[PDB]
Amino acid sequence: DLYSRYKKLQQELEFLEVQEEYIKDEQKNLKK
Amino acid sequence: SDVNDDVRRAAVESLGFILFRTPEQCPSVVSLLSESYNPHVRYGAAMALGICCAGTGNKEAINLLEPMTNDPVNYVRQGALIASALI
Amino acid sequence: MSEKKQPVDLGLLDAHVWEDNWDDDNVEDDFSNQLRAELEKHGYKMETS
Amino acid sequence: FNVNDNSEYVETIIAKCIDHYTKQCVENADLPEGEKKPIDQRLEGIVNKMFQRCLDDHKYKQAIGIALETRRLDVFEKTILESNDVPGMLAYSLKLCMSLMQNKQFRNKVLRVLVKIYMNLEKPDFINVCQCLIFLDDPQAVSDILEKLVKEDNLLMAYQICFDLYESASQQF
Amino acid sequence: GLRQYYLSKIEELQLIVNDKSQNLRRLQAQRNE
Amino acid sequence: QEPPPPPAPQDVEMKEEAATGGGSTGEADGKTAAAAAEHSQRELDTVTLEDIKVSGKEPRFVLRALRMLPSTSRRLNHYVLYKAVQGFFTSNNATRDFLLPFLEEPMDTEADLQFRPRTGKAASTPLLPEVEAYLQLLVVIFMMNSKRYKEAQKISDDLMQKISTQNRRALDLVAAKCYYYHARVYEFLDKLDVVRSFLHARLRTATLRHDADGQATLLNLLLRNYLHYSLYDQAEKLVSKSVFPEQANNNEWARYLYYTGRIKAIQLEYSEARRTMTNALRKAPQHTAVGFKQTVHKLLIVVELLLGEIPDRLQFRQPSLKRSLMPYFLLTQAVRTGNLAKFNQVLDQFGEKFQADGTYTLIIRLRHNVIKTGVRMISLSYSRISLADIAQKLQLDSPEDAEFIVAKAIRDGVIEASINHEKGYVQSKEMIDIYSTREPQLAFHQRISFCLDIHNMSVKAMRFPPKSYNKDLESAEERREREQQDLEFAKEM
Repeated sequence: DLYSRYKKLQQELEFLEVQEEYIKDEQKNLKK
Repeated sequence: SDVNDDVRRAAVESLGFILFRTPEQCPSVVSLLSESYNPHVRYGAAMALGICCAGTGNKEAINLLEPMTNDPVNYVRQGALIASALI
Repeated sequence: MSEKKQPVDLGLLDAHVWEDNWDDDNVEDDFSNQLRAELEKHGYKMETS
Repeated sequence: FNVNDNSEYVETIIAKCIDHYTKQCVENADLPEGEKKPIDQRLEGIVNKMFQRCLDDHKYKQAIGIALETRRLDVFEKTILESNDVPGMLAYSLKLCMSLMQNKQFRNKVLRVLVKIYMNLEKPDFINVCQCLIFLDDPQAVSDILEKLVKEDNLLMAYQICFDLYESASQQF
Repeated sequence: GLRQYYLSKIEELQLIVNDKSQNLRRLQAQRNE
Repeated sequence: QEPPPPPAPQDVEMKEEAATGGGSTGEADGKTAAAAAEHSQRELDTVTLEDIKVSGKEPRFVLRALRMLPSTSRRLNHYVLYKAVQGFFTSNNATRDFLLPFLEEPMDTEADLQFRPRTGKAASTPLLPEVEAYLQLLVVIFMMNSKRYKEAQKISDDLMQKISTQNRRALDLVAAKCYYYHARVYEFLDKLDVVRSFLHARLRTATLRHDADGQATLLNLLLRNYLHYSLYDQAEKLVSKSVFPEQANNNEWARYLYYTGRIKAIQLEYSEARRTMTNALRKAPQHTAVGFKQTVHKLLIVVELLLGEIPDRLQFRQPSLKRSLMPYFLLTQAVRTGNLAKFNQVLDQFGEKFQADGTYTLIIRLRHNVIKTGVRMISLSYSRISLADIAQKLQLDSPEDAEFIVAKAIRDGVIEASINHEKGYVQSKEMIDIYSTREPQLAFHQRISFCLDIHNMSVKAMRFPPKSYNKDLESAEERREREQQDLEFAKEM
């Protein structure tokens, strides 16, 4: 079913976004 | 970033409840955090991982939990042993 | 890397070994072919007036 | 032009058409009470023509998706009472809804539509609506269904549905 | 048609995911070390 | 020595394309379909080499099956089994050829799992380049059919799902170069028209699914064939959206700039043509080919003889280009002195050459800019000068029209002076102290921005080598145990 695939991909995108933000924050805090 | 350890452990460990409807996800995020320097976070990671996928035989969880069993700081060994046994 | 394939073509294929080191093109252009006899340019100018 | 069906031009413009339509719908759904600025019905025309094209190809699952994508529930409803093997597709639709929805208002709209179709089958199946009634709560309704089963003297299935109820419902419910 | 349009959505979205994974790997290295 | 031909070339081809395909198939599509850039460069290398690189290679190559993994292994094996066959027997294809062997070979030889891009690449390389190059314009008629078959593969590229499913690889290259070669054929010995209609259509189908190199090669080719004739040629650039930046091979940017430079120069827009075409020239490589470097230099010289300058007394002697620029030097040597006599004596002498160059009309209007250059140098010499001398020393007999030529020169910005019509003197204003203004700050800010951009791109891009080939390490496990036992022993004491 094409629909389920579409939705899976859609959500995946967001999860990637949040992971990128978190690792950016970590990279900034370890210097201190 | 927070400045007191028990806040850090409870903050990490809570993630074991938000995701438990999609067990595939937790190892994708905690697997990095389990290499933190200060052990409180590592303990929290072990419990988050054990509690996300409690009932299953999920393989990658055990794959990550195995090398913790020799962590020098005794209480994270206690955490990893419990988690290993819940899953 | 440096493909330089070119529909545009080479196009074409001396008695000029007198390389004066560099340039002189503007210099040779300045006195292209005239005002030659500078000795005479002075001399036949001091008698003029 | 619409019926040419055989050019990149029309394909692109219909793509952007249905995109803008579903954009405007989801924007203007969700209760802008008093604003409610409506769609131009020509969009509705040209999109429902595509709905029809999907039905002609006997290709139902695309319709069942796009319907709830644009929040239009009636075309959704009709595309269950369809030549498909309805009682099989119905479970797929439910299992979709149970895991890819967030707006509780809209999710309850959908669930409230679907519930009564299980009450319309040649033999209705009560267990699905019973559990639907504890994904959104109406204890009086399940008590009434119970008494209906008692009057029809179908007591065995009443017992089975009671057991199914206790294991999952809230103590307060 | 939905076969062409509805697949066009998937194929247009699929590039961004690859690019994001690309970036994330590098940043994870940089933090681990 | 006859053995050496087969012995060496076969060895070189059994690794220059076997490894090429083996890497492309597994790294471009096996891995995330963005890193066929190494395969791209491989294709550039193979294109250049094959141009300078065959009957037996084609029969072998063609005999690749790719039905299955074991079949692909058998295909690489047959690559050498056919080498042994050639060593013992003969080659089915003779002096390349295999004119009808290829068409039948496409259907046959268990092509069960051959990848679309690999098939396209093999077809393009063997049939099109070999046939056209060995042809010496002979296969051109047959090459037309072979490229039509390539166009059938390109009908698959248009719509076999390759338009999107393998679009990454299919349009990353192969297609990009294919269009180029297919166009060249037509130019080689044919017409150009339905080619341009096809090109318009193919540009349109790009710019929607994809926005890279499908908008670069096509733009250049299309503008090429427009300029082959002498049409309008401008109403297209304005809405073109420009050759896509952010990515280019920096090569195509060069000729795109050259084209827009020419179409700007012919429409009486001189001043800003020189800067853009000089920017074009500085982007060419260091390679020995002087194909279009001669062309762009020639055009640059001729536009700079307009306005009122001198071309540069260099770039006339350099070894690579000299014979070709000879008439242009001999021309400017006249124009500088400003004596129409010699200019006519040059034109009536080399007019055949100039009109052959396809630039005769530009230089046919040059006399007026001759007089303009003369008055400009005068303007730069003096500051306060009477009109009773400007015409006297420019051989102009009337001092009434000297007013007009000077005034026009002022209008378009050639010289900054004003005129006192009653008084009869011309004086030029002097504006200095550009350091105190705000413009140097702007010029510097632009470069600051560029440099920071470079740093971001560099640290952003190829710093990916942090790889999972080796991950992370750790320490020993018995060490701490031993140490603690020893310290507890010390404690007991």
